[PDB]
Amino acid sequence: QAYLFFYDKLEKANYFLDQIVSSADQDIDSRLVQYLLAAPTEDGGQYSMFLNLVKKYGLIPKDLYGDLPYSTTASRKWNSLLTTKLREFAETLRTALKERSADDSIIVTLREQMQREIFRLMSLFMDIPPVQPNEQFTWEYVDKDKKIHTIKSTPLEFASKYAKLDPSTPVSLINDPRHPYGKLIKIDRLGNVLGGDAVIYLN
Amino acid sequence: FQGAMSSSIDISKINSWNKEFQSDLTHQLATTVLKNYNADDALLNKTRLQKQDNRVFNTVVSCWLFAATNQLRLNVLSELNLKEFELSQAYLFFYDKLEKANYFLDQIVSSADQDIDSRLVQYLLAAPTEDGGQYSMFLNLVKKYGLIPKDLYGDLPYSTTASRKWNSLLTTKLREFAETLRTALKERSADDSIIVTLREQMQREIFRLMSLFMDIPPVQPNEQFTWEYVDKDKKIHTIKSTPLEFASKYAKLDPSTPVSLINDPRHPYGKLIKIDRLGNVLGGDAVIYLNVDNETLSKLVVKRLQNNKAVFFGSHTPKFMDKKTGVMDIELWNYPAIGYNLPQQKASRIRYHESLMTLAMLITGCHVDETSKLPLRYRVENSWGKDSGKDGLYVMTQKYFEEYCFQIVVDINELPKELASKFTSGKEEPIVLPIWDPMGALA
Amino acid sequence: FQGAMSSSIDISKINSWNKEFQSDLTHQLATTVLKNYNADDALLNKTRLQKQDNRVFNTVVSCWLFAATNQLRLNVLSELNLKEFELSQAYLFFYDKLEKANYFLDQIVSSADQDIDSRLVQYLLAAPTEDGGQYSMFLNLVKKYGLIPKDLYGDLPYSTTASRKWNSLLTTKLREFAETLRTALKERSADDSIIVTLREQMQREIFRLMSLFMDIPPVQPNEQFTWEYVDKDKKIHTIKSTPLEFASKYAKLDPSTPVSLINDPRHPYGKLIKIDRLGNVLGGDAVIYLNVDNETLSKLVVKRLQNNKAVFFGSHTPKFMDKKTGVMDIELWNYPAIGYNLPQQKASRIRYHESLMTLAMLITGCHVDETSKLPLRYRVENSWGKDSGKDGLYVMTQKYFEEYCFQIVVDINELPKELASKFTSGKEEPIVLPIWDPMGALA
Repeated sequence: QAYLFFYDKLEKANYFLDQIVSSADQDIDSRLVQYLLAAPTEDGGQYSMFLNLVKKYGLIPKDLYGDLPYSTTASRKWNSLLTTKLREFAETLRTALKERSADDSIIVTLREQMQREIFRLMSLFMDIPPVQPNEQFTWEYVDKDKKIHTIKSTPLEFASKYAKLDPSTPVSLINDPRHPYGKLIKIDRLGNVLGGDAVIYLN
Repeated sequence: FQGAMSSSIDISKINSWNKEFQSDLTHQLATTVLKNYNADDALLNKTRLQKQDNRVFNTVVSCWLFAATNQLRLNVLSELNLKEFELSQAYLFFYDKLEKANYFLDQIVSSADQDIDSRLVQYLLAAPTEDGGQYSMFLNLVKKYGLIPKDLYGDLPYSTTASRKWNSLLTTKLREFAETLRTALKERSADDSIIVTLREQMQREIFRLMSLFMDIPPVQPNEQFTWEYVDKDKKIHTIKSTPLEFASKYAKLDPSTPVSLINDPRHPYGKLIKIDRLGNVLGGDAVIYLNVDNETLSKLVVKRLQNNKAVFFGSHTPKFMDKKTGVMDIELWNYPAIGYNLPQQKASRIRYHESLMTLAMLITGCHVDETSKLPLRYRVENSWGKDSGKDGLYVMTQKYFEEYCFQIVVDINELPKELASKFTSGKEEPIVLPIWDPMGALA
Repeated sequence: FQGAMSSSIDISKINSWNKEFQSDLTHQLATTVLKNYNADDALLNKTRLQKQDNRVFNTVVSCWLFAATNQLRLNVLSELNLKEFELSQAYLFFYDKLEKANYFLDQIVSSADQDIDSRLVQYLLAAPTEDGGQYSMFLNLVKKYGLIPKDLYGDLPYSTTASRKWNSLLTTKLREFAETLRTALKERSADDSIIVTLREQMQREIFRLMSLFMDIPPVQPNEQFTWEYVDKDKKIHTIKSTPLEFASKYAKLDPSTPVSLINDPRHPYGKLIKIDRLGNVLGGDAVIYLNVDNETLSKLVVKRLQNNKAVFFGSHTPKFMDKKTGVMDIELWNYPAIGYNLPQQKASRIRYHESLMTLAMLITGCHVDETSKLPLRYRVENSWGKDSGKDGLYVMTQKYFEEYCFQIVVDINELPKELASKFTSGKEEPIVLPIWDPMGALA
C-alpha cells in the first residue's frame, strides 16, 4: 500500500504546484486559491486516482516495500511539514508570475527546483520504492505447499500479468439526488497525477 | 505539450535526485532517523532547550472563557478574601452556544438571497456552533447575562467536557432549519408572520435539545441568588446578589475599558480592523482590533504587567510549542540541520493559509532587558493543568511573540492618547474583513 | 613531564575540537538526535531492514538446555506419534546446579595451595553456580541422570524461573565453605579423614538448601516411572521406563556421536582446543572444540540441515541483534553515518575482551545460493516465545554467522574422515586455555 501512498503524495504535491500556476490570475483571497492552500496533500483519494497511479507506477508485493517507516502510520506530522513548504512555494510562484509568463524559462526552472525540494523532504520520511515501474524486481516466496518460487517481473507487468488489472473496465456509479439520473457527473480539478483521468460518476 | 511534460513527475529525475541526496552524509543520517521517529521528537534541540528554558522573570503579577474571566476571578478572590475561588465557565458556555445557534438562524435569513452553494452560505453551514470565541463575544455575553460563582453552576454535565457529540446533534438540526427557512423565504418575506413563527419554533427546539445536555442556569441575570462560602479565615459568609450585579460589584468588570490590539502585517498600522458577521449575541458588538506594530504591542504587554494584570492574548497554538517542556521558541527544533528552512513572512503566512489565531492564553509575566532595552521572554499560563508545560506554565520568547502571536487585550486607559482616540474619535473607518478571516475566533 | 602533559585532557583542545565538530552539519544533526534517543533506536536502518528481513529458506528442517534437548524432544514426538511433547528442562537444571556446587568444592581443594587472592581462586569464588553451560556439560548430565517427560517434573517452583535469589544464597554458603576447607587444609591433608567428612557435610548442606527451592526429581536414573499420555489420535498410552533408558530408547540419544566445532581465529585451524577446569560433573568430559575455518563451519551447518536436523550453535548475543524485528545483521544500524566504524577483527575482538560466546540457540534452516555457491542467511530459533523476533524466529546473515558466531555441534559421522580422525586418532595434543576463556559457558 505504501508503494502507492508514496507516489500519490508526491504526485498530489506536484499537481498542487500546477493548480497554483493555472489559477495565478485569481486573487490570493479567492475561493479556489484559499481552498487549494487548505489541504494540498491530504491522504484521501478516489478510484480514478487509484487508476492514475497504477497506470503509471504499477504494483508490487508488500514484501519488497512494507509499512516500516514511521510516517506510513503517522503521516500527520510529515504532511504538515510538506504543506507548510507548499504554501511557501505557492507565494514564490504567484509572485514570479506577476511579471513573468508561465512558460517563461525562469518559471519552468523554479517549478523544477520545487519538485526537487518536495522529493528531497519526502525521501527523509520514506524511501523511493526500490525499483522503477519498468525495472525488473525478483521476488522469492512460498506457496501454500511450502514450495519455494522466484518471480522476476516489473511493477507494471506484475499489476497486469499477476494482478490481472485492466484499467479500462472499472467504472463508478453514484446515487446523487441533487442531479438527474442517467447523466454523467464530473468533479472539477480533483486529481493527483497531472494529466490523469478525472473523477467521473454516472448518476 | 512541452510545458505539461516539464510539469510532470519524471521518474528518471527523482531517482537521479535520490542518488545525489544519498551521496550526502547528512541526508543519509537524516533519512535513517526520520524513518524511525517523529520529526519534532527527533529534532528537538536540547542544547537550545538548555539556554531558552529560563523561568526567571523580573516583571510578574502577584480556553477563551478561562482567559477572559481569570482577572475577574482574581478580583473576587481579593474582594472577598478567599483562599480559593472560581467563576462558572459553564454559565457562559451555555449562553454562548444558545446565542450562536440563534445568531446562525439570523445569518441564514440575511443571506437567503444568495445561492445555497455560495461561499458565505456554505461557510455558515460548516460549523455553526463551534466552542471558539473572541473577547468582544465574551463581553457580549457578560453584558447580557452577568457572572456567577462556580459553586452554583459547575461542570457536572457530561457535554461540558465532551461537547463534540452534543454540538454535532445540534448542528445537524441547524442544517435542517436552514433549509426550512430558506425554502419558506422563497415565497414569503422575512418579516412575514409565518417566518417569525417558524423562527420562534426553531429557538424553542434549540433550547429543548440544549436543556437535555445542560440545565439552564438556576437564576436569571436580574434574579438574586444566595451564595454561602468560607473565607481564608474559615469564617462563613452569605452573599445575596444577581449575576449582573455580581459581575460588576464583586468582579469589578467595566465593559467599556477593554480593547484589543493586533499585529496584522497584512494591513497598515494605526488602522482599525473589523471581522464581518463574526459574533454570538445578535445585535452585540463586533470583533474589532486596532492594528499596531510589534514594538507597541510588546510595550503594552509590559505596561499591563507593571499594572499588576495578566494579559489576554491570541496566538497560533501549537506552532513551535513543546507541551512536554512548556516552551514556545521557533528555534527549539533543529530543522535547518536537515535543510528545512521557512522564509515566508508573517503577512504572507496569514494570506497563504499557513498561520492563524487558534487559541487564547494568558501572559502572567515577562523579563525585560534590564539594561536599557526591552522584553526578552514572557511567562505564559493556560488552563490544561499542572500536566501541560512545567506545572502548567510556559515560557515564550520575544521572537515567538512577534512571529506567532497577534492579539492582546488591554484597557483603553492604558493606551497612548494617540491610539486611545482611535477608539473614541468616531472618524476612523475600519478595514472590513470576511467572516472567515484567519484572525477570528479563538478556542 | 612533557609526556604526562601530552597525555592529559586539555580543556582548550576539546573545546577547539568541539568548535570544529559543530561546524559540520552531519555532526550537528547527529548530536541533536543522539541527545534525544538511544543510538540503536535512532540508527536502525529500515532501508537495510527491508532487504535483509527475508524469511524464505530453501533448506529447512521439517537456553542451552532447551537447545541441547530440542532434537531429543523431536525424536520422542515422532517415536510416539504425539501432537505435542516436552522434556523436563528443570530435571537437568536441578542436577546441573547440584553438580556445579559439588564440583566447586573440588576446585577449591585442588587449588588450596594457591593464595586466596590468586587469579584462579578469586575467579572460582566469582560465580560458582551460574546457570550457564556447554554441550559437553549437557552430555555429562544426561549420561548420569538420563531424561524425563516434562509432565512428571515441570517448572512449577518459583526459583525455576527466578533463580537469581536462590543462586545468591547458595553462593554465599559456598564462599563460607571455601574458607572452611582451605583453612582445614593448612594443617590436614586432603585425603585426611577430617577433610573427607567435612566435604560430605557440605554436600549435605548444599542439597538441603537446594531441596527448599526445588524437589529432588521423583525417580532415580535407574528407577522406573510410569507415564500416561495421549497421542495425536486421542488414544491413551502408558509407558513404563527409567530416565536413562528413556533418553536412549525413546529420545534416541547416543552420547558418542555429538562433537562441537568452533571458529576461533586466535589459534591455528585443524587443532583441538580444550577449556581448562570448565565443567559440572566431577570427573566428567572436558569442553573440547575442533578449531576450523568458516567455510568448513558453514558447510557443516548446511549438511546437518540437509540431514533434517537443527543445529546447536553458540554466538555473541545480543551483538547486532534486533529482538523487535528478529534480525541479526551487523549492518542493520547505520553507525558509519555518524563516523562510527569498527575495524578490530574477530581474533582481536576475542583477545581484547570485546566478543565472547554468551548464548546457545538453534539454526533450523538456511538459504543457499542456489546458483552454484553457498549459504546466504540462516533461520534461527530461541526459547523466548512468539514474542521475541518474528513469532520467535530470527533471520541471520552469513556475515553475522562468520563474525559473531563461534561454535556448532554435529555428529562425528557427518564430518570428513579428515576431521573425524582428529577426535578418534589419539595423536592430537589439545591447546589448553584457562578456565576463564571467552569461549566458555553458554546461557
